[PDB]
Amino acid sequence: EYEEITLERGNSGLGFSIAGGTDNPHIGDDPSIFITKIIPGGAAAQDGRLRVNDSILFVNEVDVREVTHSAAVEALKEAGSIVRLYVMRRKPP
Amino acid sequence: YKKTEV
Repeated sequence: EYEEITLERGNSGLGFSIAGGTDNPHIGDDPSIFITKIIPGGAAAQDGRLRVNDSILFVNEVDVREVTHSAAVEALKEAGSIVRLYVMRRKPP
Repeated sequence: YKKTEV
């Protein structure tokens, strides 16, 4: 259950806000990098109109979710001008 | 936890 969303990344900052992974967890029951907020006027808000909770499965080709949140935030910015977001449904509140 | 802005 993974949705494929290509989004145009902003220059030095994107426009999303991630909750935590294995290092820093919102939940010790599923270490999966979540978006808890959309940054207003950024990449997420301009290019589409998703939900935050879209749980970053693969970004580009890097295997995130069960990572440090620092490896997924870095792989989100390391996408360049174009974030290729692939997002799995595990725990939707 | 801490939410990192991206």
